[PDB]
Amino acid sequence: QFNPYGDNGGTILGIAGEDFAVLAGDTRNITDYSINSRYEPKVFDCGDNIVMSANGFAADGDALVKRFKNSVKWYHFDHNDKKLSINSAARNIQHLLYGKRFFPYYVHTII
Amino acid sequence: SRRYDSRTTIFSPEGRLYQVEYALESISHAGTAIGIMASDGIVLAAERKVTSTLLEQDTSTEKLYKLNDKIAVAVAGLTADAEILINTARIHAQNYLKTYNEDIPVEILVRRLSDIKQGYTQHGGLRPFGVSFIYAGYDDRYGYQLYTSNPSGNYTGWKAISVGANTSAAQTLLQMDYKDDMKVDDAIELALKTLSKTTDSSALTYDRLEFATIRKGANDGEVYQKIFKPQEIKDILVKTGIT
Amino acid sequence: TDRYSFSLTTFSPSGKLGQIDYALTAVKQGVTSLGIKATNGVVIATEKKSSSPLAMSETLSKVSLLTPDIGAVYSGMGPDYRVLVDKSRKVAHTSYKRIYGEYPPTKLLVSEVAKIMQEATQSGGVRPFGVSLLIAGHDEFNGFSLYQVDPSGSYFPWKATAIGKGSVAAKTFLEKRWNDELELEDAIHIALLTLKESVEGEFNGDTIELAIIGDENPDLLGYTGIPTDKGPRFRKLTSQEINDRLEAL
Amino acid sequence: GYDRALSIFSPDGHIFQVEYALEAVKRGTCAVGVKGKNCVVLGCERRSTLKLQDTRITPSKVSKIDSHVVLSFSGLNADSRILIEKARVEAQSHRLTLEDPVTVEYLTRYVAGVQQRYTQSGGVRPFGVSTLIAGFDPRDDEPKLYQTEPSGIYSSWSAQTIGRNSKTVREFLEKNYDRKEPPATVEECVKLTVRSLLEVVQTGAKNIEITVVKPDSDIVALSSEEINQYVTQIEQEKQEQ
Amino acid sequence: TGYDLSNSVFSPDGRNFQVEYAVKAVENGTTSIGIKCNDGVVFAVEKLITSKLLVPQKNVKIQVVDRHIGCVYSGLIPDGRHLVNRGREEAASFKKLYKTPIPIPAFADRLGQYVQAHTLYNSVRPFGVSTIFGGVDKNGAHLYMLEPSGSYWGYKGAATGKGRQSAKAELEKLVDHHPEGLSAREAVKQAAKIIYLAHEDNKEKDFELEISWCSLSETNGLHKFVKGDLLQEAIDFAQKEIN
Amino acid sequence: MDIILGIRVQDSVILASSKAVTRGISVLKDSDDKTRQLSPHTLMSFAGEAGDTVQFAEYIQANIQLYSIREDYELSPQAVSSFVRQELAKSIRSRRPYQVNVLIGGYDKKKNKPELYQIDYLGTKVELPYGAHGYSGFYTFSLLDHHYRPDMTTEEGLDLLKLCVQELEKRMPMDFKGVIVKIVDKDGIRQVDDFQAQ
Amino acid sequence: AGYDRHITIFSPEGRLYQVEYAFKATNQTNINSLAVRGKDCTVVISQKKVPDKLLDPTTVSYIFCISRTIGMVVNGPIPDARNAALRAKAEAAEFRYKYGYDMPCDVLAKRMANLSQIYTQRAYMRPLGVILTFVSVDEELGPSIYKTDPAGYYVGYKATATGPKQQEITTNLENHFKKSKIDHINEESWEKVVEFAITHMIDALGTEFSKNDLEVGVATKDKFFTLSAENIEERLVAIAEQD
Amino acid sequence: MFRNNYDGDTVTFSPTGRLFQVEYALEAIKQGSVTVGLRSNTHAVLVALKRNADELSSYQKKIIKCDEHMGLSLAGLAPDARVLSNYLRQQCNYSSLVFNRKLAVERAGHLLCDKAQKNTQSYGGRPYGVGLLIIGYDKSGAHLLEFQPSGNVTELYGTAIGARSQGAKTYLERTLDTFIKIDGNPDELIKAGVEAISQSLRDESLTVDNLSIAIVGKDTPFTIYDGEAVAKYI
Amino acid sequence: SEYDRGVSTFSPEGRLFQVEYSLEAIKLGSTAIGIATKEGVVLGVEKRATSPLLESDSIEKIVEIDRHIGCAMSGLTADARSMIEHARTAAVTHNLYYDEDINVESLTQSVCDLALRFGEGASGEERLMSRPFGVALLIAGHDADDGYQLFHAEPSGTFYRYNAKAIGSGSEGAQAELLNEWHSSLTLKEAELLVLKILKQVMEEKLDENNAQLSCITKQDGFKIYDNEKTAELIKELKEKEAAE
Repeated sequence: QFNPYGDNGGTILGIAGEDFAVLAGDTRNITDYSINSRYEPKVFDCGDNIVMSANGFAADGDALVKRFKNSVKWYHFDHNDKKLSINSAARNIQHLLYGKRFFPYYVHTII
Repeated sequence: SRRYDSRTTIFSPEGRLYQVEYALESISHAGTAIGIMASDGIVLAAERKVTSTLLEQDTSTEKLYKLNDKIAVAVAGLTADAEILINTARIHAQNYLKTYNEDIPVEILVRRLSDIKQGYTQHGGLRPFGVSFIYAGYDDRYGYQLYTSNPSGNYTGWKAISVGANTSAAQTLLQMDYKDDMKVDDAIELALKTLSKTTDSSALTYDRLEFATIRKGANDGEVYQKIFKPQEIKDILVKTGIT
Repeated sequence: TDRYSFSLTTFSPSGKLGQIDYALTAVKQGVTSLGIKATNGVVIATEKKSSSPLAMSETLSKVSLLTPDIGAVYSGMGPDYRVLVDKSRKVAHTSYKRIYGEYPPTKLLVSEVAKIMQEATQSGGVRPFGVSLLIAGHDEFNGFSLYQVDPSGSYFPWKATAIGKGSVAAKTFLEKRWNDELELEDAIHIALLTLKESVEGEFNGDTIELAIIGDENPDLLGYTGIPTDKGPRFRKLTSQEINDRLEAL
Repeated sequence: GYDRALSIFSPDGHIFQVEYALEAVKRGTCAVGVKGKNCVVLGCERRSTLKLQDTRITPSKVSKIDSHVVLSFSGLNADSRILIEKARVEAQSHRLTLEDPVTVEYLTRYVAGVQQRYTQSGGVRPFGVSTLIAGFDPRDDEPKLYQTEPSGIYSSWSAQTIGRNSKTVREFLEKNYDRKEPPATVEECVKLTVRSLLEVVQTGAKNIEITVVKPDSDIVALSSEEINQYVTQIEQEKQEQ
Repeated sequence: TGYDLSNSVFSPDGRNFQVEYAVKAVENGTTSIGIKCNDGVVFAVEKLITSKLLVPQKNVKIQVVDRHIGCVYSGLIPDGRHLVNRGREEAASFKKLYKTPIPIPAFADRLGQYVQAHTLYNSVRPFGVSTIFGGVDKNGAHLYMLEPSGSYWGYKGAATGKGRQSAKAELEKLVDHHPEGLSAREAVKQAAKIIYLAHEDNKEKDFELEISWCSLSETNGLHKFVKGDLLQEAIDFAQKEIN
Repeated sequence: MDIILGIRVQDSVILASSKAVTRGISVLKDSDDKTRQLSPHTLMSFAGEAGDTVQFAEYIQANIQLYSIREDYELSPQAVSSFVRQELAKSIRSRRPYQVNVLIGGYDKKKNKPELYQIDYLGTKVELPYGAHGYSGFYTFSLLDHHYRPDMTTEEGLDLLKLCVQELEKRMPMDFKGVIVKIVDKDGIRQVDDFQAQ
Repeated sequence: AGYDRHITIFSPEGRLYQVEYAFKATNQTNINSLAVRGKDCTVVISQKKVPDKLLDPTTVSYIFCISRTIGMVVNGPIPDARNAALRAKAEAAEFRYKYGYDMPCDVLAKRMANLSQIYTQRAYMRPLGVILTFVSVDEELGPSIYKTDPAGYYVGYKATATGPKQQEITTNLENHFKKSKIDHINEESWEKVVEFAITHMIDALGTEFSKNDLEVGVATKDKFFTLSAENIEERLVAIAEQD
Repeated sequence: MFRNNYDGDTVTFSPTGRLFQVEYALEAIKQGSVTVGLRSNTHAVLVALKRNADELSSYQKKIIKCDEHMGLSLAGLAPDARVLSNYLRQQCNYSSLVFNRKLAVERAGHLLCDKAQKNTQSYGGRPYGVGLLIIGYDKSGAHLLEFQPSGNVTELYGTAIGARSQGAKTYLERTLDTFIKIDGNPDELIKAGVEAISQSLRDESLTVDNLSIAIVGKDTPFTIYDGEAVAKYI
Repeated sequence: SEYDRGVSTFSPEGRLFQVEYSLEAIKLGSTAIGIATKEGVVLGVEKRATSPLLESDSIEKIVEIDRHIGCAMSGLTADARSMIEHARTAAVTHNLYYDEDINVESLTQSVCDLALRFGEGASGEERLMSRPFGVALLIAGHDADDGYQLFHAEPSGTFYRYNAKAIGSGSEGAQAELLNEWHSSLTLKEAELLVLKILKQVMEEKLDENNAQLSCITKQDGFKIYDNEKTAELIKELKEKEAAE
């Protein structure tokens, strides 16, 4: 029986300050009881002043983010390099995620 | 020169659909067929057109057909176009029976067919049916009913109608003698008493006919549908005005 | 020329589809062929013409077996007939034998074939078949039968008739010497004397292809043990059986 | 010439094929819709010219689409039967997906939607029908009356007519129908519909069909006598002056 | 004539003019030549510098297929690239199935069959180019030249384009005074020569020469582009003889 | 399951149908009408799976109504139930079948006779003098086998039906929150809002 | 005013000229071919004209090997014939696969005369302008020869001819067969039959041939082979004296 | 007398071997405004002359981005360009996500040629009516191309297309030796482009409202200078 | 004479006449006028009814696309209903995906990428609809990035932004007048009397609040279609200033 999912540990955190915001996340990456790398980032700038991190199953994470960033790219292409309002961003991420409602991305994402 | 009759998909400056009109013109080239309503039955009479000395005609038929066990039709126009319809007309008729577990009402069947003929008049790459039909049947909704339909896709209910060749004549004669209550054996009378007058042949020979009727009463609480045999004809034909 | 005879989809002002009649012309041109219904049989025949004697005519049939109780012939465009045939022998299984465990009656095969003939018409983008066939056979409940099928898709039943170049008269000859009684041997006769005038070539055993529907051949099966499976009624006469009946005129 | 296809514009920006379709609506018999302020009345004429036919199941030109909406037309008869069917089904599908029964505009819109769909791609021919849709929306009391053309456009009217000699009947209506004050009685609203056809009917009430529709899915056809009871009362004041 | 409008239509003498006109467009493009040495072949095309604003060494007209087939054409340039991409799939799927890199002779049909096809349907335009190609397989080297009707064969060396005859007579020659396979190296040299001599039809329009070759000994089975030093030599080794 | 009763008398059909609606632990409603009128003289009660139940009912209702304006004639009880059994019949062999059982009781103005058809989700149809779906039968069928007579008055049927309910209450584990009754006849449908107002 | 433009329209006399014109194209080949059958072999003859010192003749034939028993010769353009050669070449493969045995000459010709009929009635493409001649040694008829054309025709030949010279090569044979009163050439081995054709052809054309002006293939007891380049010179020698 | 029964469809060869429908297409490129492009060994430049309707309407742009390292200017039918530039944006994105390598400019030519290709070989349609000058900066430094509706993409050093474009191309053909060497300095490579474009004005002169510019190179991701920002060149 | 019968046929001088005729279809519509002001944007149209029995509001010549975008069309009405429909769906969808309002030009954009779908034959993709739409659009809206904008959509597939523009039978004289009136510091009430004035001028019939419809859009209240009483007095208040000077 082929099981398409895996858990690469990790933890991320996001606090919203009065006029700034942070998003942290350790660098360790694991598989069962072993180590795969002591430094493998899980927090990226996606452009338009927006940080994002998807934590859970390594691969689904990388996928979502890549898929999100390629999306910011096209939002500019179609609306005159207009800036992506972070609220407009989350609404968009919803659709990305719900896109796979019946073969879900095994991750907890945070922008 | 330049005319607006090149196809069905084209309105002439005056909103005419020539291609359809020409099909309606193909009918006047068919053997005369008649249908007469009666207080107790319906009569279908036709006059085989095609002819030759060696042409089998005592077995097979060409103008009268059974669609339902309670509905019959007279054909007139393109032979092949007639079968294509007649068949689907039969399938539809059976689906109604298979769904409602009741027999299909006449007008419904005539309407379904007229609705297909309608369609071949509005879509490109299609040629309208070069057929005309006289439907004679009975249902518990409106007793006996006589209907007619042409290539244009319109249909209507007559008390006595004729289609085919010399419709003007046949139509005229009827318009005259038809007594509104007229019994069946008087319609079968009037059938020939009209077909005769509008023929050509030195004499009206039996082998050149097709009769069928629909009767019912208290007896068989239902309808009996008969398609006369070469025999009965050659006979009832003499009983009238032929040696 | 009209401006209406170049479209299957077009009605002339009177009401005549055009392309059909010109198709029906290629037929009224083809080599003469006839069919006679007897009382205990039916005969279908058509002539043969050689491009050159360097060609083997005994590898190209003209009288074909559709079902072991039905055969058919033609007059018009050669090539059409060849495949119109194989499509007929199939629509005979897929449409009847495979649903009712038995072969089809004459009437319905002729109509299943006119059905394929119909398609060629109703539809621009294709041309109708330039052939007209005489199909002859017999089925239990209907006795023997004779039918004609034209590109127009229509089809009729005769007692006797001919189609082709020399038909006007051949169809005149027959008209005279036909009556409800002719036994099969008589028909086979009356046929040759009509396939006679309708030729400019010769009258041997090869240039004549004739077959007939008659009695069952308990020999032509290949097996024996099952009572009801008795045999095929269709018999295509051989080059020999012929010229013998030619000597006795 | 440029009037050969639906997909070609003439130099001046026309599309004649669609225009010619309309020339056929004029061929058909006359229909006329007249609304009051508590009702709507449709009227027609019967092609009573060549009869020795039945009578029982004779078309009334007016058809119900739902319990609260009726439709009347003019033009290619056979063409009309399909629009009437298609609109009937849609009327029932709307109830199935929204509980609420259709609105008179939603129906008109759906119809004209179809009529326009048949002037899009080639290898299709525009319906030769023009129609009048009248009725009352669900739980509403404002009378409504719309008209649709073969081209695909729809419009609402206080009163309107289509078909042969619709120019005449229209003139009449125009100088009689008061925009500021519509017929306040079903009886007078009828009277007005009748007297208008009585300029193209060629005498007799044997050539006039009248159907009345009020609120609450309450619709009702008219009989031959009732209809004559007006031909009567209007043939009086006619020479009365 | 009404027989030169459609692409499928046969003229009364069984002539398909649309394909013929196709050729007229081919014998007007630049000049392309193909040399078949002993083991491997040599290709060369005439590139035309219209203006001084044309980065040189760029805008290549010779394409490799897989990694062992040379390929050059003349006529409609876009039609060119096209016919080749197909060849590139046709190639690839073949190696993915049989493992062994595609047989130069096999390859040609694939292309013919394809060009073939664009002469069958009236909804498409025949290929507007003549193509020359070849490479080294298991049976050594081969050199073909396909054309607008899909017709083609094997050659000792050939060429198409506005100036092809001179290319031919000065080509047949090399055959006569060498009946036994030319020379790997030498081919290139004599190649750059055969172009100049043929360019005298574009004389007033300074040009740039492009040569590629494929050989079991110099290339090592693979098709490579003749750039660098041997590229110069071959030019002068031709510029000298041009005097 | 829900309660679905029906009985044909002298000249009319009567339909009983429990009022409660339950989602798991609670009872979201105790006044639900499991009925749905297909036409002036045809009525159809239903009971089955949560969602499937009324999606289907309405669907059927829509088809009948469509047919009725189109033909301007009213489809008969016999033909109406025939159509239903057709659909459900096709349903059972489809990606996902409706799990709905029904009762159709109309008045055939043509024969002037009341008729009651009982159909289950499999497409099994049968004409009966009285019927019920699910477990509803075991508690009643014997009482009706005992007292039912075809000559019964509408007035007598109700009295009978009352007994069956009283029994359903005394021995059935579920509390169906009462029933709603309805009568079909030559004059159409009306609701006996007095078996509830009692 | 364009009957002859469309492959689907009948002239008032049921002609379909597009199919007719198709033929003239089967002649602009300018190659003649005759095929005669031995007693356990079959041989086809055809001239090999190569008008260019550049084309390497190895790739210049009009006879291909459909299957390991059947061979084919074509009287038409190398592009079109190369097509047909392929389809048939594949019908073979599939037939075997679907039926357990090697496909007969007589059949393959019918799949083609049929294929080029549907090809021609549905109008899905223009008819190929070539004539196909199928030869082989069947295991139920050995010396077998069938020939199909563009109009979807075919038949058996005791030995036939095709080219710009029908009658000559033909009549010449009709008088040689008019004597032997049999329907085949008598001889124990192919070698000798081959010699018979060349022999009996030069007679009709009036010209000598070398080891490059001709081209022949033959069929044995299941093993079709093309005659070698040099080997064709052989029998040419042997029959240059036994005159 | 004097017809041309060979120009009705893109799918018909005239007796000499010409595709007239395609030819007519180019003719529509000539009817459009002018645009210029030129590049050195560190940058590429697009200079375009936007056109307009009334003194009330806006000037229709003609520079289009495609990636951080690529873009083009157009002449002719605006819509066609949209479709093309768009197909291009797609091709670059694929080559970016999948392989993670910036699409080389030459490749973008092949791609725009093979797409323009299809429209000259089939029935029913028409050829793109628009020319483009593409610029970019891959691993081979600067790059400039010139595509025509016939599918002919040629790589130049400079050029112009549009009505009167002629004069500007001439100029560029002389100043060549000069600019091909303007490395490290963008401000001068543009002043060059602007000079060359003025060689094509006849009506007016370039104002801040109708001038558009764009650059890309070594350390300059494709950016577009519009209006009030191109003032230092007017 | 011969090249104007195919929507995919270039004339010898690179022209597509069928498209041009398309436009010529609009001139037949009645006039529509749009004037943009730093205060908001105004849209006005001549109704022009054949009869007094028509119901005015039956003629939707000005409609809402969304709370912040409205428009007026001119040309074939059936063809309009289809664009208006697409436009509305375009707006609403974008809202759904982004939780924000679609930029006026990005909307206008999608409207043109629709007309761009004409042509029948099959050379690759597929865009089912034979010819060009016969109508133009005046799209008045407002968004946080570029403020009050006004656009002109043509079936050609292109569009320009305007300060003021007029379309329809009268766009000839109307556009001239507007060229000599419009100025950046126009108040909203000022533009209303101007749109109203130019119609009356190059219109025809006595300008009554029945044959003339007027609307406007603002940041504050979005798209609102002036009711009859307002427009009515705006007309009186207008026709008055004509007495003196």
